[PDB]
Amino acid sequence: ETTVTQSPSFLSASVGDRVTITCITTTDIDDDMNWFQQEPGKAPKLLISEGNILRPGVPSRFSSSGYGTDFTLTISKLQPEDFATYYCLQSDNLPFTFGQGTKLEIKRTVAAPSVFIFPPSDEQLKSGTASVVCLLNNFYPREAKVQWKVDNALQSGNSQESVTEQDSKDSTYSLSSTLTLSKADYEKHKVYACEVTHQGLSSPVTKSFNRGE
Amino acid sequence: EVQLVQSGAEVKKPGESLKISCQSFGYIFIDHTIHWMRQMPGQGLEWMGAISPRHDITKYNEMFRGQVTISADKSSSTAYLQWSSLKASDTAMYFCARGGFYGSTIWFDFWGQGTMVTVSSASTKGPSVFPLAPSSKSTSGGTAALGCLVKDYFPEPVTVSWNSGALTSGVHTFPAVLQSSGLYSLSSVVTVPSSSLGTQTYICNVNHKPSNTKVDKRVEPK
Ligand SMILES: CCCCCCCCCCCCC/C=C/[C@@H](O)[C@@H](N)COP(=O)(O)O
Ligand SMILES: [Ca+2]
Ligand SMILES: [Ca+2]
Ligand SMILES: [Mg+2]
Ligand SMILES: [Mg+2]
Ligand SMILES: [Mg+2]
Ligand SMILES: [Mg+2]
Repeated sequence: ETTVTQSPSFLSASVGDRVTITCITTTDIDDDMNWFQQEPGKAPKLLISEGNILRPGVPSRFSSSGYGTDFTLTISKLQPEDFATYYCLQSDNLPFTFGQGTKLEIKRTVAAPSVFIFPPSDEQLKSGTASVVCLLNNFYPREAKVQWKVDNALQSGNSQESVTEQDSKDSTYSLSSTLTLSKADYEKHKVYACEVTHQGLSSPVTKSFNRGE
Repeated sequence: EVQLVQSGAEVKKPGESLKISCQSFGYIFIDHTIHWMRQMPGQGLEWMGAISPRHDITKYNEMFRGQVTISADKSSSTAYLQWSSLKASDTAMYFCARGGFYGSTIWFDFWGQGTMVTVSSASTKGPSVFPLAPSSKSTSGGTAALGCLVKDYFPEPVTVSWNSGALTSGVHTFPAVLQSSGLYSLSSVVTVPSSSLGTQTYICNVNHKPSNTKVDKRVEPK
């Protein structure tokens, strides 16, 4: 198959900026490059078809170029609705093959997270399991390191994280990290700590509690 | 105008068979081809194959040939994608899209809305809802955080509101994680004035329609 290499995979830009994304193919596909936009939970939308043809109703801030093996898409004057994932597609030969995608994120100022820790509830403890939750609220950029420590022992492979989509109003992210232990393990330890490293913090922030207290 | 309408979400066990569908409206079905795309969770798009209903001709991506069958019914303008034996790794969103023939220059101009397929050994199970109670360890400035842990349910989705939809500001409902059980689990949190806390009642309303589980959980300080 023709391999399609799309770059960059991720790009931050401000509303109003202009950006250019590229796709390179392993075979000469003439002008058969196509561009799609996809928002989370939705089907892709065709923007531009073979021969750099903008589809009817697509804003003229989207344009493309390229012939052979090297292709680009430029979006000018980025609008908030433009911040989505873009995919290129070669339609020269079977099988149809897509680039791996470019996710465009809204750039904003650095914001440190507010950090909160939640001990397991007594109701959950009754059932034989303990979940400890650490919340990082309303931060930017998305990169954040969360470390769990139980009586100073670093927990590895013991936790799962989830991150929200960028907030439509303030362009921040929030993240939860859940540490899961047996009731038995939970009750043989005292200090539960969540340590957060983020570029908006001059040094790491630790939130902790002692079991019981 | 042109609409491609796909069938509803599917939840299946490994080894089971499945046929999903895509029905076309607003154009002549036999004038185009219908193509099937896979999008695995968090991944990009893969072209699986296509059918010309006019000519009863199918084309498959080599990586999918022998795993799936694409077919069409001209009478109802419907295209189908089917597996005879599903695997966990078939868990993905599936899209149909319209195209042309050899020589055509426009591809996937209209898409269905697409169909989620989950394949798991797990069985239907309602969640337990636990409070994430506000305290000092969860009071930043004059801001407190509280929430609900919605643990151990299958399949997706669950919905969460706060105070029957009256509380929307500062709410974050997280995407669920799939546990090694798995059983999914998610948390929903809200930040509120610490002076709340206190005097305002906070209730998370949890709905898991697959198990018909509905829970209203009051979340109280300390
Ligand atoms: C009747 C059989 C139908 C079978 C199912 C349909 C599958 C569609 C197959 C076409 C896939 C090859 C992609 C080629 C597309 C060309 O038409 C354009 N790039 C134009 O060709 P150019 O100008 O670049 O040479
Ligand atoms: Ca061409
Ligand atoms: Ca070509
Ligand atoms: Mg930039
Ligand atoms: Mg510029
Ligand atoms: Mg904005
Ligand atoms: Mg331990």
